[PDB]
Amino acid sequence: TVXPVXPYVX
Amino acid sequence: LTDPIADMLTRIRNATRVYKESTDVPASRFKEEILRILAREGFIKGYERVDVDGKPYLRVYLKYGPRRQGPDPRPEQVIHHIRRISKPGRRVYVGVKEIPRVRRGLGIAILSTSKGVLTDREARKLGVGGELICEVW
Amino acid sequence: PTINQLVRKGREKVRKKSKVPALKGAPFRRGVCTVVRTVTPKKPNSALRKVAKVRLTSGYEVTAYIPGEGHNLQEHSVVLIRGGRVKDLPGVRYHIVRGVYDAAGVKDRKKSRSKYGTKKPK
RNA sequence: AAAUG
RNA sequence: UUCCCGGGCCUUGUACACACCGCCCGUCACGCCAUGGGAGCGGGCUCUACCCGAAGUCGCCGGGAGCCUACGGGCAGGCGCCGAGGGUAGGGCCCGUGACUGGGGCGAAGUCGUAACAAGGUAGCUGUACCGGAAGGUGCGGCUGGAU
RNA sequence: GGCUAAUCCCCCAUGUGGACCCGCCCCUUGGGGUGUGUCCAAAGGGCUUUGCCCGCUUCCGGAUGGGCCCGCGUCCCAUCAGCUAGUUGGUGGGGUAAUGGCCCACCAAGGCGACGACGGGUAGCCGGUCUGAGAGGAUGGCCGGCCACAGGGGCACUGAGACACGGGCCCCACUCCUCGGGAGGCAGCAGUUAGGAAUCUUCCGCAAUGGGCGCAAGCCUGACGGAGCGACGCCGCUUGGAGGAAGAAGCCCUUCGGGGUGUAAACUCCUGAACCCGGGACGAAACCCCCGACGAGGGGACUGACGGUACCGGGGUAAUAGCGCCGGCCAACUCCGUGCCAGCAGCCGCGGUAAUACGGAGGGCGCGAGCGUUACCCGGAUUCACUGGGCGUAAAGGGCGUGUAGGCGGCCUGGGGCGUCCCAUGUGAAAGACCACGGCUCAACCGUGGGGGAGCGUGGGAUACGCUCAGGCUAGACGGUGGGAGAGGGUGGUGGAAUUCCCGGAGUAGCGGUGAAAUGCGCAGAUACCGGGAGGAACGCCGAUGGCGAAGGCAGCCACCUGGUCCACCCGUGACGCUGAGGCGCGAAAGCGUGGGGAGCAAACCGGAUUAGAUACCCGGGUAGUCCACGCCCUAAACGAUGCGCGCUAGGUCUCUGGGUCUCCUGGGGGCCGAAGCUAACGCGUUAAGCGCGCCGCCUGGGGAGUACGGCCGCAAGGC
Ligand SMILES: [Mg+2]
Ligand SMILES: [Mg+2]
Ligand SMILES: [Mg+2]
Ligand SMILES: [Mg+2]
Ligand SMILES: [Mg+2]
Ligand SMILES: [Mg+2]
Ligand SMILES: [Mg+2]
Ligand SMILES: [Mg+2]
Ligand SMILES: [Mg+2]
Ligand SMILES: [Mg+2]
Ligand SMILES: [Mg+2]
Ligand SMILES: [Mg+2]
Ligand SMILES: [Mg+2]
Ligand SMILES: [Mg+2]
Ligand SMILES: [Mg+2]
Ligand SMILES: [Mg+2]
Ligand SMILES: [Mg+2]
Ligand SMILES: [Mg+2]
Ligand SMILES: [Mg+2]
Ligand SMILES: [Mg+2]
Ligand SMILES: [Mg+2]
Ligand SMILES: [Mg+2]
Ligand SMILES: [Mg+2]
Ligand SMILES: [Mg+2]
Ligand SMILES: [Mg+2]
Ligand SMILES: [Mg+2]
Ligand SMILES: [Mg+2]
Ligand SMILES: [Mg+2]
Ligand SMILES: [Mg+2]
Ligand SMILES: [Mg+2]
Ligand SMILES: [Mg+2]
Ligand SMILES: [Mg+2]
Ligand SMILES: [Mg+2]
Ligand SMILES: [Mg+2]
Ligand SMILES: [Mg+2]
Ligand SMILES: [Mg+2]
Ligand SMILES: [Mg+2]
Ligand SMILES: [Mg+2]
Ligand SMILES: [Mg+2]
Ligand SMILES: [Mg+2]
Ligand SMILES: [Mg+2]
Ligand SMILES: [Mg+2]
Ligand SMILES: [Mg+2]
Ligand SMILES: [Mg+2]
Ligand SMILES: [Mg+2]
Ligand SMILES: [Mg+2]
Ligand SMILES: [Mg+2]
Ligand SMILES: [Mg+2]
Ligand SMILES: [Mg+2]
Ligand SMILES: [Mg+2]
Ligand SMILES: [Mg+2]
Ligand SMILES: [Mg+2]
Ligand SMILES: [Mg+2]
Ligand SMILES: [Mg+2]
Ligand SMILES: [Mg+2]
Ligand SMILES: [Mg+2]
Ligand SMILES: [Mg+2]
Ligand SMILES: [Mg+2]
Ligand SMILES: [Mg+2]
Ligand SMILES: [Mg+2]
Ligand SMILES: [Mg+2]
Ligand SMILES: [Mg+2]
Ligand SMILES: [Mg+2]
Ligand SMILES: [Mg+2]
Ligand SMILES: [Mg+2]
Ligand SMILES: [Mg+2]
Ligand SMILES: [Mg+2]
Ligand SMILES: [Mg+2]
Ligand SMILES: [Mg+2]
Ligand SMILES: [Mg+2]
Ligand SMILES: [Mg+2]
Ligand SMILES: [Mg+2]
Ligand SMILES: [Mg+2]
Ligand SMILES: [Mg+2]
Ligand SMILES: [Mg+2]
Ligand SMILES: [Mg+2]
Ligand SMILES: [Mg+2]
Ligand SMILES: [Mg+2]
Ligand SMILES: [Mg+2]
Ligand SMILES: [Mg+2]
Ligand SMILES: [Mg+2]
Ligand SMILES: [Mg+2]
Ligand SMILES: [Mg+2]
Ligand SMILES: [Mg+2]
Ligand SMILES: [Mg+2]
Ligand SMILES: [Mg+2]
Ligand SMILES: [Mg+2]
Ligand SMILES: [Mg+2]
Ligand SMILES: [Mg+2]
Ligand SMILES: [Mg+2]
Ligand SMILES: [Mg+2]
Ligand SMILES: [Mg+2]
Ligand SMILES: [Mg+2]
Ligand SMILES: [Mg+2]
Ligand SMILES: [Mg+2]
Ligand SMILES: [Mg+2]
Ligand SMILES: [Mg+2]
Ligand SMILES: [Mg+2]
Ligand SMILES: [Mg+2]
Ligand SMILES: [Mg+2]
Ligand SMILES: [Mg+2]
Ligand SMILES: [Mg+2]
Ligand SMILES: [Mg+2]
Ligand SMILES: [Mg+2]
Ligand SMILES: [Mg+2]
Ligand SMILES: [Mg+2]
Ligand SMILES: [Mg+2]
Ligand SMILES: [Mg+2]
Ligand SMILES: [Mg+2]
Ligand SMILES: [Mg+2]
Ligand SMILES: [Mg+2]
Ligand SMILES: [Mg+2]
Ligand SMILES: [Mg+2]
Ligand SMILES: [Mg+2]
Ligand SMILES: [Mg+2]
Ligand SMILES: [Mg+2]
Ligand SMILES: [Mg+2]
Ligand SMILES: [Mg+2]
Ligand SMILES: [Mg+2]
Ligand SMILES: [Mg+2]
Ligand SMILES: [Mg+2]
Ligand SMILES: [Mg+2]
Ligand SMILES: [Mg+2]
Ligand SMILES: [Mg+2]
Ligand SMILES: [Mg+2]
Ligand SMILES: [Mg+2]
Ligand SMILES: [Mg+2]
Ligand SMILES: [Mg+2]
Ligand SMILES: [Mg+2]
Ligand SMILES: [Mg+2]
Ligand SMILES: [Mg+2]
Ligand SMILES: [Mg+2]
Repeated sequence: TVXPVXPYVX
Repeated sequence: LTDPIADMLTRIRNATRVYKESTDVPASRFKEEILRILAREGFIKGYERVDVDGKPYLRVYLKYGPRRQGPDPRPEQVIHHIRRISKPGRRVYVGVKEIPRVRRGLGIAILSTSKGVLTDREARKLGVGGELICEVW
Repeated sequence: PTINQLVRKGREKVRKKSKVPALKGAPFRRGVCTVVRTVTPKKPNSALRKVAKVRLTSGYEVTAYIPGEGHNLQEHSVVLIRGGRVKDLPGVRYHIVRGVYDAAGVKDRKKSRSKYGTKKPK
């Protein structure tokens, strides 16, 4: 879920 | 032969469609009671007990309408429709309030009751229900 | 079938297969765009239609359509989606709800602007 | 005998 | 009037109707999607045997020994069965995930041939078997949903 | 460590009664009543005070709230088919209020399951709610009934009652407070936080209703009664009403004449939502006090959170409109921009320069404090079909038998009354629903009556049909006697024709083969011909549109064993039947195992031609196999693409096999054309695909795919 860097994980 | 009653009804239905004067069915007192209603309500002229090769039958005298004009002279029927309701596969019983109206009164519904074989009209009067044998019009 | 067979086996109730699987019961569902690109549709159409690969709150990732003319959607844009597919673009089984989260309304839109999330103009 | 649009 | 090109009428087959310059099949290359398999890896539930075992009721004891008395008794206290759970070991089902792998679907103005639909140019279809880049071919038997 | 009260605790007494053992009467599960032995009660406090009031004690009945047990009902998966040691039952006992394997010791070996045990998935269930012509489907939030849980688990204590949300213990996880550990349990009412697409005020009051305790004033009450936020839903109301040009401007269209918005506006008069001012509740008469008696009855008083609210009066301002759609379904049409771009999209489909389908605009349609979208339920869907569908070719008859269970079953007489049917009676709470009345200005919302039904208990009644027991019957069925046709099946034997090889003889220049050829064979003597041998496989004519078999399928001839079947006579049995999930057997070809056998033929395979190629079609070779025995496999265009039995509905013609009187009539098979009828049509039609009943199997859009997983089977291939 981790994205290149966003305090949004999903 | 699994159902004697359906047989009859159909012997009849089969007979009228070629406009046979009569047709015989194997004899039974219960078939008679049903036959009784068929004539008294005017679906037939009537019936008489007979014998074929020592075998009791009920000969049934068929009834039809006036010859017709047009490219097809074939007359209308007295019995347009006769078909089983209650069957050996599915037994069908009604209580008095559930007894149906055939073709809005125009036709009858025969049913076996503890007060005998009666019509729909006849049952509701006598106030009883039973095995809904068939419907005719 | 005979009445008896019906007593034995019975009639079999049909079931309904939802056409909106990722939604997991809900009316709408929140998410973020991982990919934002254009996809050409299947015959007999030609276009560059607007889509987003979107990551669901249910830890799902669906391909979703971007309605309107033009958009403010990019990678990392938080977005809201709704059901209904786009026939010409296979795999896109959901629509982006414009005018919610980082999904802008359509600039200059005057007709049916509730569907395209545009506030009433001057 | 003898292919394809 | 056999042949080639065009045409008229009758009939017959058709999966053609953008009407044979029609239709259409499988591999192979590319892209996307979902699924199976996979040395395994991670979780959930669950079952069996055994070890330890709290509180607590029940049962035994209450004596080298305390307290109470209403002492042929009671209470504390000591033992025991069961017991939440913990632990060791081995099973059963479900889910997720996995280098790689299998075919599948879609995409398309790609590559190869042209198997099928007209007797489709070797009638087709079939179960099976063997072979072949691919459609497919061939054997054996069956079907007509074929021959005109 | 010690003092002391009571409705606290204990003993003695008393005994209406009750408890217990035993005997006996009534009863009939442990229900009553006796007799004897023995065992059990208690608590006092108040005022005004030779009396009433609240308390206590044993027993008996009522009433209300329960516990336990039973019948029937209650989701998906059989790709879950077997499950069970306290398991099932007996004995004795423990335990409770009480029955019970609830618990214990022992004894016996039982209990459950295709009517679906066991296992897995999912769910609190009902009144009801939603949809639907109904049948049915879906659902169980709010209100009412029951159950379950109170962080996760176990436990018991006190008690009428709990194994107890804001009681107790103990283990765990987690957090908290500052070394011994003490501490917590909002799934109460608000509130925070996290999750989410999303879900309310840390509000007011005990005034009412209602609960606990109290002789009673009253205390407590986040139950509750109100208020707060949110168009979340339904319901009611507004942004005006009458007048106002052949018709402002502006914009949109235009045939350049005009047409449109549109009486719409502007403008006139009339009204007067909001707002101001005043008055202002119903909900509240009880408990209490008073006379009588602290009863009956009559009279006093008290108190309202919402609230200065509703409502009623005086005034009083023209005072918010937005949303969807306008290709067809589907109500609403025209300019411009764009040019398979931008975009629309529920489906069919729009966009490639003149788009009613994209974006704006004018205009139009539709609803309106809403309009739309998304999600889900029922509907339309007679598309799981009970109501109310189907299976020759559209999806669908099982490859064929045989048969277990089950489902169904001729004629007649009677017994029972089980299904079935009628009547009474009980139940079917309340709310909801339905009709009528009525209350808030209607309504939404709310009262009061009326109508009930299914379903189950009970009592009576009926007996045609189904059932059951009982008695008979001969039409179904099955036997007896005599007779028939047939490639039906198994074993063995055996006859000719042909192909091939081998020996012999005779003979010579080619034979073979194709579209034409070539490969191949041939002076090492082929082909063509004659004689003789060997061996395998298939049986020409008869032969048919024929015959037989359940299907697969069966063909020279003989004999032996053996099945099905038709006829006649009308002798025997007396419904002994039809169908048939599972089960069992049979099942072409190809294929597999072990031995045989191997002439012809022939996958693979080699070669010769054709062809761009030719892993084919054609030609010359050729191995498995084709054959036999035994054992497997279990497929199919295993087709009539038509399950089986029965009854019923013109005939015409051909044929096979019987019996008769022999023109012909009658049976049983096989075809054709056709009555009625069926059919989407083609076609079917006494060999139904017609009209009907019984039972079974099967279908539910195409692809994925008869694929995967599981399971069973198999040597494998592979099958279900
Ligand atoms: Mg297009
Ligand atoms: Mg709109
Ligand atoms: Mg090509
Ligand atoms: Mg071509
Ligand atoms: Mg020509
Ligand atoms: Mg001519
Ligand atoms: Mg022609
Ligand atoms: Mg045609
Ligand atoms: Mg994969
Ligand atoms: Mg996988
Ligand atoms: Mg151990
Ligand atoms: Mg232990
Ligand atoms: Mg002692
Ligand atoms: Mg244990
Ligand atoms: Mg354990
Ligand atoms: Mg532990
Ligand atoms: Mg997995
Ligand atoms: Mg795995
Ligand atoms: Mg071809
Ligand atoms: Mg071919
Ligand atoms: Mg060819
Ligand atoms: Mg061909
Ligand atoms: Mg063909
Ligand atoms: Mg083949
Ligand atoms: Mg190659
Ligand atoms: Mg080949
Ligand atoms: Mg063949
Ligand atoms: Mg054809
Ligand atoms: Mg004292
Ligand atoms: Mg005493
Ligand atoms: Mg035991
Ligand atoms: Mg006992
Ligand atoms: Mg007992
Ligand atoms: Mg037990
Ligand atoms: Mg034992
Ligand atoms: Mg649940
Ligand atoms: Mg319906
Ligand atoms: Mg339905
Ligand atoms: Mg409820
Ligand atoms: Mg709900
Ligand atoms: Mg509820
Ligand atoms: Mg607990
Ligand atoms: Mg909690
Ligand atoms: Mg706890
Ligand atoms: Mg618990
Ligand atoms: Mg409880
Ligand atoms: Mg409690
Ligand atoms: Mg507790
Ligand atoms: Mg609490
Ligand atoms: Mg707290
Ligand atoms: Mg709370
Ligand atoms: Mg809150
Ligand atoms: Mg959030
Ligand atoms: Mg509230
Ligand atoms: Mg109160
Ligand atoms: Mg009260
Ligand atoms: Mg409060
Ligand atoms: Mg409102
Ligand atoms: Mg006006
Ligand atoms: Mg004018
Ligand atoms: Mg005008
Ligand atoms: Mg104007
Ligand atoms: Mg004008
Ligand atoms: Mg009042
Ligand atoms: Mg007085
Ligand atoms: Mg005022
Ligand atoms: Mg006023
Ligand atoms: Mg105005
Ligand atoms: Mg609309
Ligand atoms: Mg409409
Ligand atoms: Mg229209
Ligand atoms: Mg195009
Ligand atoms: Mg453009
Ligand atoms: Mg639009
Ligand atoms: Mg179309
Ligand atoms: Mg055009
Ligand atoms: Mg245009
Ligand atoms: Mg438009
Ligand atoms: Mg449109
Ligand atoms: Mg309204
Ligand atoms: Mg639907
Ligand atoms: Mg039906
Ligand atoms: Mg159908
Ligand atoms: Mg069949
Ligand atoms: Mg079939
Ligand atoms: Mg039977
Ligand atoms: Mg029976
Ligand atoms: Mg009968
Ligand atoms: Mg009865
Ligand atoms: Mg009611
Ligand atoms: Mg009224
Ligand atoms: Mg009422
Ligand atoms: Mg009898
Ligand atoms: Mg005989
Ligand atoms: Mg040879
Ligand atoms: Mg020689
Ligand atoms: Mg020589
Ligand atoms: Mg014989
Ligand atoms: Mg006789
Ligand atoms: Mg007799
Ligand atoms: Mg049978
Ligand atoms: Mg076989
Ligand atoms: Mg074979
Ligand atoms: Mg094989
Ligand atoms: Mg092999
Ligand atoms: Mg072999
Ligand atoms: Mg061999
Ligand atoms: Mg070759
Ligand atoms: Mg070749
Ligand atoms: Mg050859
Ligand atoms: Mg050869
Ligand atoms: Mg050979
Ligand atoms: Mg055939
Ligand atoms: Mg078919
Ligand atoms: Mg069968
Ligand atoms: Mg036959
Ligand atoms: Mg015949
Ligand atoms: Mg005949
Ligand atoms: Mg015919
Ligand atoms: Mg006709
Ligand atoms: Mg005929
Ligand atoms: Mg005939
Ligand atoms: Mg049909
Ligand atoms: Mg369907
Ligand atoms: Mg599908
Ligand atoms: Mg499908
Ligand atoms: Mg297969
Ligand atoms: Mg398979
Ligand atoms: Mg498998
Ligand atoms: Mg093998
Ligand atoms: Mg089979
Ligand atoms: Mg099959």
